[PDB]
Amino acid sequence: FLIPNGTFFAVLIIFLIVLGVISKWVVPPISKVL
Amino acid sequence: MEVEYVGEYSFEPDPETLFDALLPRYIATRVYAALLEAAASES
Amino acid sequence: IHVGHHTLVFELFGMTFNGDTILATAVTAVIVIALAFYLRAKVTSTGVPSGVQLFWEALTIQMRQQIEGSIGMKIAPFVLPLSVTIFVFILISNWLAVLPLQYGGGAAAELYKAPASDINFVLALALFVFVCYHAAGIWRRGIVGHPIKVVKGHVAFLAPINIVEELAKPISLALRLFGNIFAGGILVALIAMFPWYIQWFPNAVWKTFDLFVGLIQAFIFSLLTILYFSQSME
Amino acid sequence: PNAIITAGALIGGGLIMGGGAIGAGIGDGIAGNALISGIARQPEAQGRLFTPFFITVGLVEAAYFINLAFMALFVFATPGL
Amino acid sequence: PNAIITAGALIGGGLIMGGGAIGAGIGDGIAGNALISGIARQPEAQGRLFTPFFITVGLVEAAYFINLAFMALFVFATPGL
Amino acid sequence: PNAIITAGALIGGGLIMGGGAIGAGIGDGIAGNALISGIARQPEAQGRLFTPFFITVGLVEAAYFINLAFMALFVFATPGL
Amino acid sequence: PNAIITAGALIGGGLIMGGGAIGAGIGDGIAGNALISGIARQPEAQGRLFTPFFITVGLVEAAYFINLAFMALFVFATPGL
Amino acid sequence: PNAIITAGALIGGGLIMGGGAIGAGIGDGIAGNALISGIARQPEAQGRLFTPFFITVGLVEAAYFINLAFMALFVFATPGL
Amino acid sequence: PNAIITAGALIGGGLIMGGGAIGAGIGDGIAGNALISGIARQPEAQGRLFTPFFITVGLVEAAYFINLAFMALFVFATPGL
Amino acid sequence: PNAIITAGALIGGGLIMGGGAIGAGIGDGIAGNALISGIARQPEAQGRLFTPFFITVGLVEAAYFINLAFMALFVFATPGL
Amino acid sequence: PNAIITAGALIGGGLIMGGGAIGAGIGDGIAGNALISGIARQPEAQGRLFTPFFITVGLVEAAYFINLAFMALFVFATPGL
Amino acid sequence: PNAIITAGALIGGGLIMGGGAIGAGIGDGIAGNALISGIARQPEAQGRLFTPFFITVGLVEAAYFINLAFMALFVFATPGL
Amino acid sequence: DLNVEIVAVERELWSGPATFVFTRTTAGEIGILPRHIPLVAQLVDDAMVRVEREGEDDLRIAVDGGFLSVTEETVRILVENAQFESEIDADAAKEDAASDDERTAAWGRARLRALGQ
Amino acid sequence: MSIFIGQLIGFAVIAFIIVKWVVPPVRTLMRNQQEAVRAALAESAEAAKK
Ligand SMILES: COc1cc([C@](O)(CCN(C)C)[C@@H](c2cc3cc(Br)ccc3nc2OC)c2cc(OC)nc(OC)c2OC)cc(OC)n1
Ligand SMILES: COc1cc([C@](O)(CCN(C)C)[C@@H](c2cc3cc(Br)ccc3nc2OC)c2cc(OC)nc(OC)c2OC)cc(OC)n1
Ligand SMILES: COc1cc([C@](O)(CCN(C)C)[C@@H](c2cc3cc(Br)ccc3nc2OC)c2cc(OC)nc(OC)c2OC)cc(OC)n1
Ligand SMILES: COc1cc([C@](O)(CCN(C)C)[C@@H](c2cc3cc(Br)ccc3nc2OC)c2cc(OC)nc(OC)c2OC)cc(OC)n1
Ligand SMILES: COc1cc([C@](O)(CCN(C)C)[C@@H](c2cc3cc(Br)ccc3nc2OC)c2cc(OC)nc(OC)c2OC)cc(OC)n1
Ligand SMILES: COc1cc([C@](O)(CCN(C)C)[C@@H](c2cc3cc(Br)ccc3nc2OC)c2cc(OC)nc(OC)c2OC)cc(OC)n1
Ligand SMILES: COc1cc([C@](O)(CCN(C)C)[C@@H](c2cc3cc(Br)ccc3nc2OC)c2cc(OC)nc(OC)c2OC)cc(OC)n1
Repeated sequence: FLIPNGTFFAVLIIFLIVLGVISKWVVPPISKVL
Repeated sequence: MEVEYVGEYSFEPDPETLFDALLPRYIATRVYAALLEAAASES
Repeated sequence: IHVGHHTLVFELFGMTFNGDTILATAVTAVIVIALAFYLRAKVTSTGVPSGVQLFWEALTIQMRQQIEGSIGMKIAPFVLPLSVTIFVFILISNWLAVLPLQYGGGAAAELYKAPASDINFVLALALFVFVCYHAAGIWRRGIVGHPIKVVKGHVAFLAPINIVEELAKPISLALRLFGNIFAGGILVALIAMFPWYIQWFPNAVWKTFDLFVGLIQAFIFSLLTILYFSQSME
Repeated sequence: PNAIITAGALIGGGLIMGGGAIGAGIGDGIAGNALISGIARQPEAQGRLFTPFFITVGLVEAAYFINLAFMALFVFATPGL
Repeated sequence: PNAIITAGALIGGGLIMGGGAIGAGIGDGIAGNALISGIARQPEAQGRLFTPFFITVGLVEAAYFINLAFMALFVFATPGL
Repeated sequence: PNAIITAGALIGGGLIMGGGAIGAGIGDGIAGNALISGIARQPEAQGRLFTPFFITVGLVEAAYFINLAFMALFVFATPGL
Repeated sequence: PNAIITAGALIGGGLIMGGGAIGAGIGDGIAGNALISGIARQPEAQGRLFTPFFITVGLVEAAYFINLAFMALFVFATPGL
Repeated sequence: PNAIITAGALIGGGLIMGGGAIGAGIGDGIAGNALISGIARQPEAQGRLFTPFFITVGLVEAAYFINLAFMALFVFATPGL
Repeated sequence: PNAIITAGALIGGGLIMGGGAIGAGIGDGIAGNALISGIARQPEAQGRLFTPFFITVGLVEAAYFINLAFMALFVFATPGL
Repeated sequence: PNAIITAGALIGGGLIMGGGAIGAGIGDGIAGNALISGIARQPEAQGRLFTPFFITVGLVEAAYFINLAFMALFVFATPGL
Repeated sequence: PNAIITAGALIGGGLIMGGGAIGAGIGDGIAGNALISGIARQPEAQGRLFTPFFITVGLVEAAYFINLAFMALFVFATPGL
Repeated sequence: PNAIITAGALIGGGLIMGGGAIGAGIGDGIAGNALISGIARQPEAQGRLFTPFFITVGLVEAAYFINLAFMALFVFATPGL
Repeated sequence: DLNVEIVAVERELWSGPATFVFTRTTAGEIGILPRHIPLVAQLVDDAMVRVEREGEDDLRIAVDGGFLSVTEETVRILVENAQFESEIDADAAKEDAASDDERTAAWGRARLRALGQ
Repeated sequence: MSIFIGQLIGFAVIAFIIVKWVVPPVRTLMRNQQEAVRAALAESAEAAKK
């Protein structure tokens, strides 16, 4: 169960999406509120 | 004050806080000496 | 206790994917995206901030303070989004496990298993952070300069130790997150072996404290990401 | 033959968790002792002490949870069997 | 075969609980030493000292709990049985 | 068969008591060290210094008791016997 | 036969005494460290400090005796015999 | 015969990982206790204290993972198998 | 049958003295640390520091002695042999 | 015959590295605690404090190395095979 | 039969030496830490400090020696053979 | 017979070196902690502090050395074999 | 024996040798007896000093803002204001202790402690 | 079935605990913060008017 799997990429991709959204939807808005 | 260096202990609770708490006392005692000496000169 | 056996497993592009872990990661991603969108719609500079605005503001302020105190924000503007997204992702992933999404087969099955309980999720996050701050170090030092500083570290004659510590940065950063959540997945399973009339007590206390444990793990993972960035950039 | 390997794996996993628990408990106690002493000396320092604290804890917990993970490998997916 | 695995599981659970007791007891002692010293130094900080304390106690007692769970796995639900 | 299980259970209970005794003794010693130092530094603190103490001891005595219980299960009610 | 049970009981009781000795020695040494430091920093408080001291030494030396009560149970009675 | 080899290798790897966990956790706790105390006394020293700290932890972690690197060699390679 | 019990008794006595020596050494070191530090800080109180010292050592050396005695009982008068 | 010999060698090497890991980790943590405390109390002293530090870590990490070496002798060149 | 007793005696003597070494090293380190600190803060006091120190090291090196004796009794004059 | 004695000797030597490494590492860490603290507090003490330190280290490493020797005796000149 | 000198800012209050001295430093109580290591310590705002005079009875002194110093030749107690135990007025000290001002309340409670209330 | 009922009782306990002891402090922090920011914007507006 410690051996990685394809889900690795399937997770990374998803994380990147969040990293993108928070990079602009929350980075921008939050910085603006600040 | 100028820090004077000349050629040639334990502390509670540390040296830095004690030094900070003592310097005002040094100022007070030197002002007290000044006032006493001014009273003597006045007399 | 039947450790492992990821459900919804499928195969694509000639490689296997744990369907349940992907589903949990997608659920966490959509929760985080909903929070981000609700902030974006209701982000007010002049008005009274909403609940999500306060949450995002506090998280961003904490991460920005960490960056300021470790490596200047001018040098590391790109690490604040990384820290914030990491923190929210892990926090939501861990906290969504607190919901009663488990049932009995006759072994105990769980509709939503925390994605960090899977090695792929934590390894992906750790390796992404690893590549990210190593690339940041390369950018701020150079392709050849950065490896030399990494090997040398702060003490040259400890060169091998550094080379281990460096490789220890991702591994620990992954496994520290893995075992903490993986372990939980077992306890809830173990506590499931109890009958319903006494199962609620150990389960209740364990998950009540697991809320704080997951919060602390997300905070630690983000904090160590920021610290590794500050180390590798200068 | 599998019984002996299983018993050895159980003993090894017990050793792993015993060492991990000793290290986690004692290191966390020491770090929290530093935290409590700092908050006693400077009660206004609490906010700034959670960063170096959870860093320390973050290190200590690793030595535990890594070990925990490997015990599972010892116990549920015994390397030899 | 079952006897060997059960004996190994008992020894492993004994190791788990011994390590957990050592870690929890010593970490609790260290954290409470910090708490007692702070409340001696700053009685008015008593309440302010109970936040970093229960967090530290929360960190060690979590580990202990996990240990107590895994022993219950070794002893009553021997995984390799 | 039962002989092997009983021997393993006895070894496990011995380990449980060893760890519980180490943790209890050392944690109680540390907490008592804090208490004695606090009372030495100032007498009037004694009354308050016993609240954090009995808390810490309560955490350190609980663990021992838990171990004290589980050996009673290991030897008198050996699971898997 | 029960010879294996007797050997396991002897090993378990040896573990009990080893852990009890470690815990008692270290914990009461820590308590005595506190007592000696308090008397050195305030030689007039000796008798005072003997109240908390003998409390913690009461907790530290109790754990030993309890362990002493169980090793005797292990090797002389061997409950699982 | 390989069953005894695997059981011994598993017990040895468990000992390796338990010792590594104990050492790493306790040493990291001690170093982080120093770090937290120094930051509490002088917050501005934070960045100054992380240079030596991460050297010391850098050694401590290296004691852990190196041991881990050997545990793999015990369980996955099992020299003498 | 007596060989197994004898080996178990030897291992148990080894554990007994291992724990006794660990406790004795560490507790004596801690008490001596207290004594040396107090004599350095308050040399005139050297005599008053020996009553709380030999008491503490008297406890520690007791814990060792008892253990030693039982080790003899384990090796020369092996119960259940 | 060789199977038992090398299984015992594996357990002994595991003990060697467990002790080496515990000693190295805890000693390095203690020396690092000293170094961090010295740098925090005397910011300008850092360059000096690395000579006493690496001497300390020199003696500590030396022991570990020896243990590691001997494990190889235990593991890859086991005596008495 | 003699082989089993010899192996058990070797394990027990190894336990005795491990415990004696741990106790001696840690207690000597603690006493020497006291001595080094006292001589650092009181350069002219080292003479007086060597009186309690050698007393402490007397109680520490003594225990080790006793262990060193009995291990020989375990290894060369195995009581049970 | 020979195999059992050799395996027991290997385990005993592993215990010897594990305990010796624990003691050496932790004692060196504590002695070097005192040395580093003294040198940080007292620069000119650096020359005077290396005499007590070398004594303390001398008492610590000696124990390690002794253990090492006996471990060799266990594994290269296994008594009773 | 110890050469104990209590030096108020305005005058040298008392300079009698004694066998033992005791007072509450900011870090807790402290007892000084011959050949103690050199020390400097701020006393708590309400500290009191016991001096165990060899011949006569004990000497209990209320001290305000004291600083204790230890050196191989002497034990100094530098003081802003001090009063021996015999001159303390219990009612006045009680009235002062009720004041909200930190300094006056501290002085009053120190006078009470020296008085042995 | 039984596992679900037991875990659901446990989750009810968790919800009660957080609502009674964890929710109040977090709500107080949010009200102090959000409410305080509202008050500050108000003050700024009044000052601009002044
Ligand atoms: C006789 O009393 C106990 C106490 C326990 C504890 O484990 C503490 C033991 N320790 C001090 C050595 C305890 C506990 C658990 C924690 C779990 C996490 Br995650 C984080 C912090 C914790 N802190 C804890 O105490 C501070 C605990 C466990 C539990 O399990 C169903 N139910 C509880 O009721 C709410 C409970 O609190 C009393 C267990 C037990 O069983 C043998 N008997
Ligand atoms: C000599 O007498 C004893 C005492 C005990 C204790 O365990 C303490 C031992 N220790 C000092 C090493 C003790 C105890 C239990 C605690 C449990 C929790 Br959770 C939290 C704090 C505790 N504090 C405790 O003492 C402060 C205890 C246990 C118990 O078990 C049925 N019944 C008790 O009667 C209420 C009891 O109190 C006397 C056990 C024992 O058994 C052989 N003999
Ligand atoms: C991949 O990194 C390492 C490092 C080591 C060390 O043992 C330290 C381990 N520790 C930090 C837990 C390390 C070492 C050895 C020392 C020997 C003496 Br005597 C005194 C001080 C020492 N300090 C040391 O580091 C502080 C070491 C070992 C070695 O082996 C041939 N070669 C070295 O030089 C090339 C070497 O130095 C870097 C071991 C190892 O094995 C897997 N991997
Ligand atoms: C080589 O010398 C020794 C010394 C011992 C001691 O145990 C000390 C062990 N330590 C150093 C770890 C020692 C001892 C015992 C005490 C018992 C109690 Br209760 C309280 C205090 C004690 N203090 C002790 O030393 C101060 C001892 C034991 C004993 O056994 C019949 N007879 C003694 O009288 C001659 C004796 O000396 C008073 C044992 C021993 O055995 C091989 N060889
Ligand atoms: C050298 O002689 C001894 C002494 C003991 C002690 O255990 C202390 C050992 N330790 C110092 C390592 C001791 C004891 C017991 C306590 C129990 C509780 Br609960 C709380 C505090 C205690 N404090 C204790 O001493 C401080 C003890 C036990 C006992 O049982 C048969 N009878 C006693 O009276 C005859 C007795 O002396 C009061 C045991 C023993 O074993 C052969 N030999
Ligand atoms: C660096 O590599 C080493 C070092 C050693 C030491 O043991 C120290 C190990 N430690 C630091 C963990 C070392 C030693 C022995 C001492 C004995 C007494 Br009694 C008192 C003090 C001692 N201090 C010692 O160093 C501080 C030693 C032993 C020895 O034996 C063959 N020959 C030596 O001369 C060359 C020697 O000095 C280098 C052993 C070894 O072998 C595998 N490899
Ligand atoms: C040459 O290196 C050594 C030293 C020892 C010691 O045990 C100290 C070990 N330490 C570091 C843990 C040492 C010793 C014994 C003491 C016994 C009592 Br009771 C009280 C105090 C003691 N203090 C001791 O040293 C201060 C010792 C024992 C001994 O036995 C035959 N012969 C010695 O004379 C050559 C001897 O040196 C005085 C053992 C050893 O084993 C081969 N090699």
